[PDB]
Amino acid sequence: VNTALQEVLKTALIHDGLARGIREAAKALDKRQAHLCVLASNCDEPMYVKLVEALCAEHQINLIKVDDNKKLGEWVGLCKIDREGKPRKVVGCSCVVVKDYGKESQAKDVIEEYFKC
Amino acid sequence: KSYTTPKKNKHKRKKVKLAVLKYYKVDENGKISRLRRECPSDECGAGVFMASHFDRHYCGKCCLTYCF
Repeated sequence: VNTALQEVLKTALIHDGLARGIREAAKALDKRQAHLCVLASNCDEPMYVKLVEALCAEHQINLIKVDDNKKLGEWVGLCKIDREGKPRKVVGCSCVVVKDYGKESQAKDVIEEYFKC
Repeated sequence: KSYTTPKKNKHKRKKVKLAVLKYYKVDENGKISRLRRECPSDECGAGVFMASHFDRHYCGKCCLTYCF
């Protein structure tokens, strides 16, 4: 669920196993070293939505939908300025391709059985 | 120091709007199409791509320039 996504993004942040952005994320997806994929839908996407769905609909690739770019951008740790409470300005990240090495969590297991269901 | 000779400028680099979405072509069917070329070297397996010039195709870092 969303707190499981928050935990796996924090684990990827502290273990540096993450590919933020879109260009190196597409590099990682065409590199075939991918485990999970996320997307914030209903944004200003005239064609990026169909590009990213035809990209993520290849093989072994999962999906998690977020309401806006501002929330997963906070979970990935993109822009952290003035961290004493609320941040100053956080820019939204579109998609995240994540490598998982420290896969020891109950949240990982419940999100994995959410993908498999 | 302002001298009577004209002053040169550093190269400003022109900003492209969503170039990666121009490489992969998405039609109405379940297929993915590659417009420009790919990379054949052992350093970059399938990741980076080549330039679409009018008389050659230039690699990003491997310098495999193939001219027609």
